[PDB]
Amino acid sequence: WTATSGSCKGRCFELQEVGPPDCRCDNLCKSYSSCCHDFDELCLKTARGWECTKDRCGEVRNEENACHCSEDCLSRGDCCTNYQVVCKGESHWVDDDCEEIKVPECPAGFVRPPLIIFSVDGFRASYMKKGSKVMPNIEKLRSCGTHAPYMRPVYPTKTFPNLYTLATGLYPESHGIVGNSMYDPVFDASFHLRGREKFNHRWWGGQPLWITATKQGVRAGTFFWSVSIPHERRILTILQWLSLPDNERPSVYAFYSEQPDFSGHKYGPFGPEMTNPLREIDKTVGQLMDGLKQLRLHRCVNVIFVGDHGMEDVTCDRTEFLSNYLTNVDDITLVPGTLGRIRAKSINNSKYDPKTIIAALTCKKPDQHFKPYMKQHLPKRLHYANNRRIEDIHLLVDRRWHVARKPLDVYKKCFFQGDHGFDNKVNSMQTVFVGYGPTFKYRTKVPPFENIELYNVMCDLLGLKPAPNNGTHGSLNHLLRTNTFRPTMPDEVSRPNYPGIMYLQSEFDLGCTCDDKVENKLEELNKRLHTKGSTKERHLLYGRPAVLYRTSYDILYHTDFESGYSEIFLMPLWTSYTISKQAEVSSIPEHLTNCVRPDVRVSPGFSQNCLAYKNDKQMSYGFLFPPYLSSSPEAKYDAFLVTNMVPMYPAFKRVWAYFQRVLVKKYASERNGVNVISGPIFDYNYDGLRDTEDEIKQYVEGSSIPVPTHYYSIITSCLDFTQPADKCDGPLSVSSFILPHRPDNDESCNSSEDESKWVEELMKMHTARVRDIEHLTGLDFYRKTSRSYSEILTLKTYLHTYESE
Ligand SMILES: *[C@@H]1O[C@H](CO)[C@@H](O[C@@H]2O[C@H](CO)[C@@H](O[C@@H]3O[C@H](CO[C@H]4O[C@H](CO)[C@@H](O)[C@H](O[C@H]5O[C@H](CO)[C@@H](O)[C@H](O)[C@@H]5O[C@H]5O[C@H](CO)[C@@H](O)[C@H](O)[C@@H]5O)[C@@H]4O)[C@@H](O)[C@H](O[C@H]4O[C@H](CO)[C@@H](O)[C@H](O)[C@@H]4O[C@H]4O[C@H](CO)[C@@H](O)[C@H](O)[C@@H]4O)[C@@H]3O)[C@H](O)[C@H]2NC(C)=O)[C@H](O)[C@H]1NC(C)=O
Ligand SMILES: Cc1nnn(Cc2cc(C(F)(F)F)ccc2CCC(=O)N2CCC(S(=O)(=O)c3ccc(S(N)(=O)=O)cc3F)CC2)n1
Ligand SMILES: [Ca+2]
Ligand SMILES: [K+]
Ligand code: NA
Ligand SMILES: [Zn+2]
Repeated sequence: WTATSGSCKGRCFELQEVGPPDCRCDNLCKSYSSCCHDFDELCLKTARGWECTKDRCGEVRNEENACHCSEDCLSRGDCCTNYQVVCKGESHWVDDDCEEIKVPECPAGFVRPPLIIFSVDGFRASYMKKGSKVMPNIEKLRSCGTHAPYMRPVYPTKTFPNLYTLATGLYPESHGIVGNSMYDPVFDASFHLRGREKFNHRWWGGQPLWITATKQGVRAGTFFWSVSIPHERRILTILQWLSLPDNERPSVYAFYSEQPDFSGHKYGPFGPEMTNPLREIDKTVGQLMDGLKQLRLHRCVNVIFVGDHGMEDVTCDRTEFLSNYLTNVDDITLVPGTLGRIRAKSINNSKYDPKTIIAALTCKKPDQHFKPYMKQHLPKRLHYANNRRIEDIHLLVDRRWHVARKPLDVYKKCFFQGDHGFDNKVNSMQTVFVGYGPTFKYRTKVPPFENIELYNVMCDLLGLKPAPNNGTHGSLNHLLRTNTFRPTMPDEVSRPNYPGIMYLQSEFDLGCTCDDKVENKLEELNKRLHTKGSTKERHLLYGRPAVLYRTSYDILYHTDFESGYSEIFLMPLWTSYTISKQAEVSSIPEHLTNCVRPDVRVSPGFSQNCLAYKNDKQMSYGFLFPPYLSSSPEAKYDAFLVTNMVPMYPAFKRVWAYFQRVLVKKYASERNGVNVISGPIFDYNYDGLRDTEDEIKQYVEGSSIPVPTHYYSIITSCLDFTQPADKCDGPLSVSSFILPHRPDNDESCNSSEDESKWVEELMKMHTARVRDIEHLTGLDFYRKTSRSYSEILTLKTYLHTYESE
């Protein structure tokens, strides 16, 4: 109930939202059909348009007017944004040659520079280039401020998950808003774009920026706007609040535009009709900048211009239908469109089996424009599994395509020419970021970065402590003039043992054979030092990784590689080695094919054994340091140590071998040496975090050898490729992957062909940031470099996407 007979006199766009049944006057009141009778008259004034004209100068204040040209207006805060241009001989902000803003130039009474966040739905990153002639104010911001060529959204690339990620620094699995549509099985509640359930606070986790400020004594303007409040009014309100007294005036503000998203759905991202909506958005930016200039705040306030996702060409005729794959199509519910989520239509139906459904959806047509996944098998970079609102079955759809349940759904709900929601690495989904103001750099380009990082920077700009989040705080210090956050490296929890030779060959009862009994004081000392770490400086370029949990491990030195061996997990947590540009691949010799040698530094009881691999008909093994790349035939024996052995399904061995035997050498040629650090990952509960001993769901038949869910590699080299990896003076260059450790290759539709026609494509799909790998392993890399720690953090968050420019 709304007893809508209160008034809105003196309450227009109130910041404290009042309780039912008192009628409201806030910027969300319309949305909830709850405004006071008089809200349109008193708060949605439109008389005389939005611009002063010569005749209006010095007029008599008339309260019915939308915005004022009377003399008194500036103090009251309610001038038309163009008043001084028209009435007082001044220039538009856009026509002034831009000047460095070395310090905040604010009125007295201002305790910090305020932040204004100007967010625009569906503002594709290529619009900054392709629409620059029609967008002069945004063009000024970008070139005079700090800007990235693009900003990476989160998956799925939809409006709600992305705006709430910007607000929280959380992945959608962690903040709760995993779609524009959602079913929560715990509540038995659905969440939709239309309707009222999206207003319940039980959907919205984390701590968004506005609460973070409020909780820490910093006042926030309300971020949300009802769709019917025109843009010119939203701007006027923000300029009004900025004119408020020091103890009431908010320090943070948000503007939202529904364009260009709304039109690009109708006409496609580059439709000829899209020029006008870009013209309007720019003009809205110009009004704001002229307004701030009038209040002498244009060189005080930090402005952020950011989008939520981009936009792709998609039409009705490019729709895949589950009805052409499944006989049983009426027993499933599908969340459709540019992604696919499948659950049982009725949970009473016990015949429902996701495994059978995935099978019926797996490489059935030659050019299939979607791929089905158990959510735990989705690329770990999407971070889209750990939430009960994400259905066990997922369809990643090809860019440009839709999935629907049946034809009737597409022609009984062609209209749309553009859509979004695809994989967050697709170019057409990339969006924008510009920062402008005293706390941001001048005329600076920054590399591409993820929107999960912004929450922290917005806290840094307002002097707030961030709530815990998925940002890596300090990875974006290179955007800022000052207020940088200066983090320290996490302290190492477990320190490594360095075991020597303590065990005799005959103590080991492994079932492991090896034809190695092939016997001097030059070479006997030579290889002891190798076993003491004389080549570590060759293979451990950036320090050893710190283990940030409590565990028991040993550092093992060898000629060609170094490893940190886990006594709890009976295999390495990490293995480091350097291949130079000049290096050679050799075969495995025949005397060694199925050879495994005991490691005399590591007890039998902390070692794997070949008999378990023999007895496990499903499982086989591989090596982390590839025997293929050993330096010399004496050194190749070291690669066959039981402590370099890991469990590998045969299916995945085709992948591993291809990477180990072909790709590493290629990268070493292309990049002028590479450092490589590889290991296993265990994420049986798909939280993207390192599993403990007791979360491991699978061991090799009849042993304590745990089975990885994935395998990672971090490939590092010099950014200036003229210097080789082992001798690099400047910034570094990295690419990493987290490959799923799967018993078949159903994920790769060309997998019956030669590995050169599919493996490199699989790796690309499972590209990763070093920081993803850190969370999953409980390690911290790049501890000892000449580089600054903020530059290392930036490097750690980097993702190699394999998309063209
Ligand atoms: C991305 O960044 C985020 C932000 O930090 C990371 O997420 C965190 O991960 C932490 C570790 O997994 C997790 O810490 C846990 O907190 C539990 C209490 O949580 C409540 O309070 C916090 C703080 O205010 C709040 O933020 C939480 O909000 C979650 O839940 C609500 C549901 O109402 C959602 O609205 C909200 O979106 C959020 O959901 C998300 O997180 C939860 C996990 O907490 C997921 O389940 C959801 O799917 C979703 O992703 C909560 O309201 C606390 O219970 C945990 O402690 C258990 O385990 C420890 C082991 O050390 C043990 O000591 C405790 O006793 C306890 O176990 C007991 O309870 C168990 C269940 O009954 C039982 O199994 C045991 O036997 C015991 O009885 C734990 O400390 C933290 O909450 C989340 N935060 C968020 C916001 O998600 C995320 O990891 C980052 N991602 C990456 C890749 O790095
Ligand atoms: C979604 C979402 N998540 N966070 N935002 C705010 C936002 C953030 C950031 C930015 F960039 F800074 F983070 C910038 C800008 C915004 C404003 C977004 C906006 O104005 N709209 C239109 C109205 C819809 S709504 O009507 O569906 C709606 C949803 C939730 C809530 S609640 N329960 O949390 O109060 C009430 C509500 F009215 C949401 C999108 N929107
Ligand atoms: Ca885990
Ligand atoms: K086997
Ligand atoms: Na296949
Ligand atoms: Zn949209």
